[PDB]
Amino acid sequence: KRLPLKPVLRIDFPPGERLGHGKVELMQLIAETGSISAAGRAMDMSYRRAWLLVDALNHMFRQPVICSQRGAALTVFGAELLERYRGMEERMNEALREDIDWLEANRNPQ
Amino acid sequence: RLPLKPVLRIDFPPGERLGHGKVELMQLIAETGSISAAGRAMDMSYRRAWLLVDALNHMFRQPVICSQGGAALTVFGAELLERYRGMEERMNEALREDIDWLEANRNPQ
Repeated sequence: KRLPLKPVLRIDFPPGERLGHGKVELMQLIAETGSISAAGRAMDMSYRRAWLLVDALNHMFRQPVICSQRGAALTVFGAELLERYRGMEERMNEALREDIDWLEANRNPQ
Repeated sequence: RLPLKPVLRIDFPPGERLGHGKVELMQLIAETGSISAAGRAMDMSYRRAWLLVDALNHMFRQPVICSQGGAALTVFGAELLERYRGMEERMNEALREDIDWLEANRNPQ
């Protein structure tokens, strides 16, 4: 047995930016641990590199995505962004289902 | 001003992926007729380009690229590439309302 074929989504924010697995995982991990340093640790990166992803997220949109507290959290908007990316993933999977079947039939068994 | 754009990659567990690098490589083989010209276009060594070709020719039940120097897509390969373009369109259409919501919340800057 191996795992199924799986589409993965990223969205380009031209010119400089992206929203994909790395920023979504950070967001999910902030929702779960309440900590930027913990999320960075989980993802095997320095606090600097993690914090720069946070900083990117807080300048990509009209509202902040992550905020401090008494020490981090998703804002109302951040939670909305995360749910909408999850929905996009679901919608993409639905749309590509037949294409995946064709890839799967054509995939080398080994 | 530039538009948000969803991008597709497909995981081939374990360890493999079909995304922008391999698709760009297929598209370049089609346009140039050679692996080496395609590697140069992507700014990678021939060796790296040849390993992408080799990975593609082992992901599926038949080869994607064949020697034509020279190289071309096989009929299956040309269909794979057309299929990925179809998947991109299908994804763009399914995500259209979502991309709009992203555009509306985007930083004016």
